[PDB]
Amino acid sequence: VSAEAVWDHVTMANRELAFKAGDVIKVLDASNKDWWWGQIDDEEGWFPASFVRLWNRDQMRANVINEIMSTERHYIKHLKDICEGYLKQCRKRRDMFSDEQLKVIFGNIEDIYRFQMGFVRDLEKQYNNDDPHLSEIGPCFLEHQDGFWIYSEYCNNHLDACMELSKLMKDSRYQHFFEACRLLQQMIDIAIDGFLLTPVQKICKYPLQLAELLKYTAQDHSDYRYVAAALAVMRNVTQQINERKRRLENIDKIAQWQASVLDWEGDDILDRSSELIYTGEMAWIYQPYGRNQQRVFFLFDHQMVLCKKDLIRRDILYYKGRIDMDKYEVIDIEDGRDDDFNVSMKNAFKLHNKETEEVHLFFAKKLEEKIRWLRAFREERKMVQEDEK
Repeated sequence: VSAEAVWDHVTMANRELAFKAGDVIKVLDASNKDWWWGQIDDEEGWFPASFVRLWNRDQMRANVINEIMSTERHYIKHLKDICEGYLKQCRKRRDMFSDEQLKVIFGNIEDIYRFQMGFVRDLEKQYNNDDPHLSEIGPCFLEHQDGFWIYSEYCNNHLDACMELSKLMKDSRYQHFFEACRLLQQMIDIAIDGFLLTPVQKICKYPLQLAELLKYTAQDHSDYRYVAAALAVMRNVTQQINERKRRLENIDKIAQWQASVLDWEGDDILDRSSELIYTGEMAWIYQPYGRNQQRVFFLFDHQMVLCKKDLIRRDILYYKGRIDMDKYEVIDIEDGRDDDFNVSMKNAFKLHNKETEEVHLFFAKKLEEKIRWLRAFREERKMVQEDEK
């Protein structure tokens, strides 16, 4: 099998296979229901199946017309179950839930339901029972394009429904209550906070489902230019929703990571920074004639902290310092022999202070890594430029 990262899966640990939206991983084994081992070209690990999208020709398109019609009848039953079992009971229970609590945890979820019935209704009209592969559906998306914007208001306040859901879950009253409703509407053994997560999950699923329908769709197909037309529109609304969601998450995994680093000296990282750019293992000389230390480098926007692995507990990292990139420039050294300094070089570059005569030498192993790095530095500057600007 082969899937595609829908979203980044940032991880404070090295174990978890980390990746960016688009990275394609190869699935080896899927013993678990919601946990499978992924293999990448150089990286390897286990990823969350919930954060990824699975992948003659007419038969392939027809299959496409069917899964889509099915994932939506599925997604709607979820909405029905959510409002019928969860929202309808909370309102009745004026004694456990205020109007404020209800708006916070649910929101316009009901509003999205109304939208979905009619969007489902129009699609079922377009489906071709005789020859499923002729289903002209591209348009159905194109006429309901202005409705999908209600989702953005649901993504903004989603994390506020989780905080109020985690606060109520602590009480045994709300536990049994939430466990009681889940059993009445006949839902799987997934909680409430996970169901409230399906809408924020489908709006994204839409773009991939469409791309897949465009590969097995031919150009003369009366639907072709429409299938291509619906893909684009959605995409914008999905980016506008993310960029918010990708950026917001990357702040918890940082402070989370900083409390893991031993003997941390200095101000917290989020005081000046708020985004990590690139990390790896490189050899570095603090000053000319100095001793070579093997350290693991972390390149943030505005700064770069360096640490020292525990020799036996490889996952253990000691804090050994940090470099301010605002004052430093990245001199790209050429192989051969260095001037005192006075060492020999292979895949090395340099960091020169802007006002001082301060200099630091770095040594990667592969050329792939000196490139990735020198590209990582070009990235942290455009970001501070893009940020400050």
